[PDB]
Amino acid sequence: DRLDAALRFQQEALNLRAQRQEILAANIANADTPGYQARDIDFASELKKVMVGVALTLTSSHHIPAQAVVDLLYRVPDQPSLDGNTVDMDRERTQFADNSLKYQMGLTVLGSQLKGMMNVLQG
Amino acid sequence: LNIFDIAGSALAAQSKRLNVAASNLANADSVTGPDGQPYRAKQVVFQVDAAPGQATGGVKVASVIESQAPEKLVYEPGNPLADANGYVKMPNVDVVGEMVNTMSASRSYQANIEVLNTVKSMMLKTLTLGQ
Amino acid sequence: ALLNIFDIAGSALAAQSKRLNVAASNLANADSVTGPDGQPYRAKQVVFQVDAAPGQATGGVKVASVIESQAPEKLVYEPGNPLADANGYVKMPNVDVVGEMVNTMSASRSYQANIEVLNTVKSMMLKTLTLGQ
Amino acid sequence: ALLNIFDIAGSALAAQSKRLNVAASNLANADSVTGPDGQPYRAKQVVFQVDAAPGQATGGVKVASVIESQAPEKLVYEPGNPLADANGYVKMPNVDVVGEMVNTMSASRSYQANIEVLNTVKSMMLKTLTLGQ
Amino acid sequence: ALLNIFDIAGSALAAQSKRLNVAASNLANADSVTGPDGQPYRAKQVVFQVDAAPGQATGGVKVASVIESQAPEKLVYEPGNPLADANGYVKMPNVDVVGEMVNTMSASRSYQANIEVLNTVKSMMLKTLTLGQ
Amino acid sequence: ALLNIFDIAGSALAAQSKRLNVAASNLANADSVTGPDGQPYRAKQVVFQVDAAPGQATGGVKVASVIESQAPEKLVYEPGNPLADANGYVKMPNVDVVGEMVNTMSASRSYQANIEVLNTVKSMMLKTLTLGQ
Amino acid sequence: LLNIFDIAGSALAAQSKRLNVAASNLANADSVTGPDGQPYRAKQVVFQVDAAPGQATGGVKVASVIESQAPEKLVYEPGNPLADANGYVKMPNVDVVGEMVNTMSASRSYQANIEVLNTVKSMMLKTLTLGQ
Amino acid sequence: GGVPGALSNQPAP
Amino acid sequence: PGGVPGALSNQPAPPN
Amino acid sequence: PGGVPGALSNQPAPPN
Amino acid sequence: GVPGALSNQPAPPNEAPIATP
Amino acid sequence: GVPGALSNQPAPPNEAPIATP
Amino acid sequence: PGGVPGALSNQPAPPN
Amino acid sequence: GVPGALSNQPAPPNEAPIATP
Amino acid sequence: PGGVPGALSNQPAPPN
Amino acid sequence: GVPGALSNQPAPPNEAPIAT
Amino acid sequence: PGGVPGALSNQPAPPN
Amino acid sequence: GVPGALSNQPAPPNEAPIAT
Amino acid sequence: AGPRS
Amino acid sequence: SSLWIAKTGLDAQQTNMDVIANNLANVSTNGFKRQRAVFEDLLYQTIRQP
Repeated sequence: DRLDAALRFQQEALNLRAQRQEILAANIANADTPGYQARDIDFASELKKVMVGVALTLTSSHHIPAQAVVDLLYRVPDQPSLDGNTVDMDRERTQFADNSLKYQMGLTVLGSQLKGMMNVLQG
Repeated sequence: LNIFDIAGSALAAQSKRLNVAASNLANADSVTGPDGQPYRAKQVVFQVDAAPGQATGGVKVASVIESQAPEKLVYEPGNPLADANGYVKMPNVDVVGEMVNTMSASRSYQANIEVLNTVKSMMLKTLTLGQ
Repeated sequence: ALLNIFDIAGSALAAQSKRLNVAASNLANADSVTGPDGQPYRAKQVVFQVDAAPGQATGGVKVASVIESQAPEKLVYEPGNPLADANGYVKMPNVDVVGEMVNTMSASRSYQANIEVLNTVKSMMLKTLTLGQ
Repeated sequence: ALLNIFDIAGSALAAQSKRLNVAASNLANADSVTGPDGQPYRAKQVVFQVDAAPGQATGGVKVASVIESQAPEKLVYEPGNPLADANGYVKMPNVDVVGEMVNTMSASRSYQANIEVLNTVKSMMLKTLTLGQ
Repeated sequence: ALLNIFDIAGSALAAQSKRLNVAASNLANADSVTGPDGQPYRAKQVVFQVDAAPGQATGGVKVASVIESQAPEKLVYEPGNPLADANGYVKMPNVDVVGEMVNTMSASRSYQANIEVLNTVKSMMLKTLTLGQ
Repeated sequence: ALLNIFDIAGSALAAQSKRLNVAASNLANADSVTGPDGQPYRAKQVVFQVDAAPGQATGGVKVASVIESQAPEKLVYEPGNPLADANGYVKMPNVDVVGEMVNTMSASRSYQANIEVLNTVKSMMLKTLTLGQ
Repeated sequence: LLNIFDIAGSALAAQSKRLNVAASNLANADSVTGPDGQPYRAKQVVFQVDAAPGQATGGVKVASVIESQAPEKLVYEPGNPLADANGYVKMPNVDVVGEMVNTMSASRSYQANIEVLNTVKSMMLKTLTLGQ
Repeated sequence: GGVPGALSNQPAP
Repeated sequence: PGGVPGALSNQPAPPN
Repeated sequence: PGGVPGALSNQPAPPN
Repeated sequence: GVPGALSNQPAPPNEAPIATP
Repeated sequence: GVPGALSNQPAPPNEAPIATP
Repeated sequence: PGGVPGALSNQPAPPN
Repeated sequence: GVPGALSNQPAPPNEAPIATP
Repeated sequence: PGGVPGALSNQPAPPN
Repeated sequence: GVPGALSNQPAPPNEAPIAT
Repeated sequence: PGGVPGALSNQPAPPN
Repeated sequence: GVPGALSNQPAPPNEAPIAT
Repeated sequence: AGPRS
Repeated sequence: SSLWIAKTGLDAQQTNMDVIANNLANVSTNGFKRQRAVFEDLLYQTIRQP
């Protein structure tokens, strides 16, 4: 559908921001686990990958339709801890706040696009 | 929505660690338990809780273990609890370590609280989308 | 990735954290006689550089490396120690106490100032997004 | 001519953002000692001018250039640090922390005021588009 | 006058403001030795009672009068004081400091509660006007 | 009448207020020697139960009664006290001051939590009122 | 322009002027000299009703800024160049508590006037949709 | 131009 | 008319 | 497989 | 390279021995 | 003169004399 | 119907 | 009745005796 | 069902 | 099961004895 | 002619 | 001129010297 | 039977 | 800022304290000359000329 193509980029950006938000909050929650590595995703590359499949064929009514079913990069440690935990509070707190801001911005842009498509139709 | 589970698990784990630290502080000078054995200091074990296969997730307290650190020996031969040499086993609680654990658990608790507040606000605002 | 103000203030927070860590490690090892091997502990220093950046006018703070101080190591006459030299002077670290407390206080106040800057900017950040809707 | 308010307030927002960024960069490097070229960090400040071409009555605001702040470099006596002077006078930036914090607050407030201007102007443009209907 | 709940909550606000003023006056003059007439400062107290004259049981709050306390005044021995009596005793206020502090805090809290009541009543009356569009 | 969560949170607020009042009474008279009839002041506690109605172990809290601690009263030695027994021992309250402080703090935080619950439910149902806009 | 708008704007200006005077006084609690060498005499604003064409009710205008007539404080520093023949240097009569309370009350009045102006603007916005 | 804005992406990426 | 607002007026003064 | 948090894992102990 | 960058490799374990091996 | 009401006559000017006369 | 609202009515007193 | 409910009669007067008769 | 909340039910007591 | 899961059977009562 | 905004132009400048 | 009024002539540049 | 369900 | 100014002050008094401790430790040494520490203020900063 052409409607999907217009809203594909913002929807994928919003979903990627939510996933990275979950990853950052997991990093915050597991700050005290000894031996836990701080993981993160490269937002731009994954957004390229998602923006850039074959539903199995259903011959009749009984035939069952096809059933549907990101890469994590390690953060470079800054300070060496003794328990092997590489999670840094300041870095991930700033990243968490930034991701929240960008999620809000994506919501704003997507809502503006939908509202414009709506006022085009209203009459 | 998984972030609520992650942060709630983090809050529960930090509460458990704080309770263990409080128990260690309370019985630093304790002599005996309900039986004749001394008070072995407690420590929680943190693990990464990922029920699905995506590597990471929240923190979970797998177990509460008694530190294998050696038991302090005090010379008290008149105590019925003393062994053949007249020594009594007193706990090996690290006072400074437990106070630092209390404060660090409190700070991590607040950080998770702030995360929950922020994401709750974002999830409330996403329902407004285009309306 | 990060917004420019976010990157600058977060780099400031990380740099102040590194300076505080160096000060704390020095204060812990104030009385250490031998290190991992047998050599005396040397007081560490952290050097702040300004992130050059394409803008240059605006840039945060980075830390190139943690250097080891070059000051006369304290000599204490203990000939019985295995680490005493021919003359018998064991080497104690050159960690000064007053300087490290002053460094801790200054790092804490810079950390809090950058935190306040981020807190101030945030409200404007969230209020920017209401311009379109 | 309500459309020109878009340009005026957008220029004002950009200029205030640049001023806030410069102030934050100065604040985050108050404790720096070295630059990318080895020179001490010099506190920098923006210059505000009326964004009016010759013959234009009143416009927004624009950042002409970024200039080094005029203040004596803060001399510190540390002739043990690898960076030093002939007499051991380490040069530290002349950042006045109170001034930078007040500048950040002022920039944030002016930014928010310009956002309000833009919001009410857009509301008026929509009305006007609903003139006869 | 003030509709209904408006009048009730306004009366409550005025009465609690008067009570807090009395408490502040008592706290300020806890150590006053004399007044303009040469008489000691006696602690003042307001009298609260309902005002439901047109055939009601509930009508709000009004301050009937301000009355001076009859608790015995504090006698201090000072024979050189011009205000001392035949035995050399000077009368000093019977203010209860802890009582006046608690009165200040309680008056502030109930004043705030009445503010919240009036604001809510306004909200509800504002929505009422949109009954059936 | 109060509906659901409003009833639950109101019951919780009332019972927490009762608990705090009992704690304040215990902490205030922790040193009282006699009551009005000559008997000692025995520490009071509240008894919490689950409203339940008949078939719902899912209700608020309700204070069934205020019990009086039957723990033995502290004994002090005062043969001159009229209230002393034949052995010269005067009974004194069995109040645990640390326990009363902790109970006051706990009633306070639980009171605040139930206030927050009530506010959230009120907002939720106010927004429910506009279902379908 | 609009009456209530004129009233609220004039009152905002007056309260801002009072706040600025109080802040300047608080800054100069310990000042010992000015440019000419005279002591800093504390400033206080004078409020007057702005109802020139509006009978007895109107906005508030700041008539003037006047030096307070409270006696100047005196400090015995005979080595100070500003000391007179008796050796007393004149220091300002700024009352710290009064200035702090003035700042707080001016802030509260400023906020009240802003809320009044907002409510009035909303009322006219709703008046603009009469009969529709 | 020479100065990037505060609300711009890391000029230093 | 009016006088100095705030601290100076709401302070007791000698009669004059 | 993270271990004990806090005090025990932040003390220098010989490996085993 | 820079502290806070992104790499595809986990950091080596953080061992701190008490004596030289 | 009930407080909070409206009266035709203006309120008398208040005075706070420090001594008696 | 009412009295002093505060300290002077919440303290025990001998009877009249 | 239960606390917080509605009754048909007023509550009895509240009095705190300093010393019982 | 329930009992005293807080102090009297959160201390070690002899069996009875 | 999991410390915070849902079961249909009530948790056994917990008692703290002075001595065993 | 504009100038430097904020701290520099709101602090008492040198005479010349 | 009354503050807040309109005049066709600009206000003079103001200065705050330290020493006369 | 334990905690059967 | 003032912090380092006062830190330099603290460092000078500690130096003086070390000098005094050295002098007092060598009371019984034969042929010892007492050490006396003198201090100097570093460069004055001129911000605005008179």
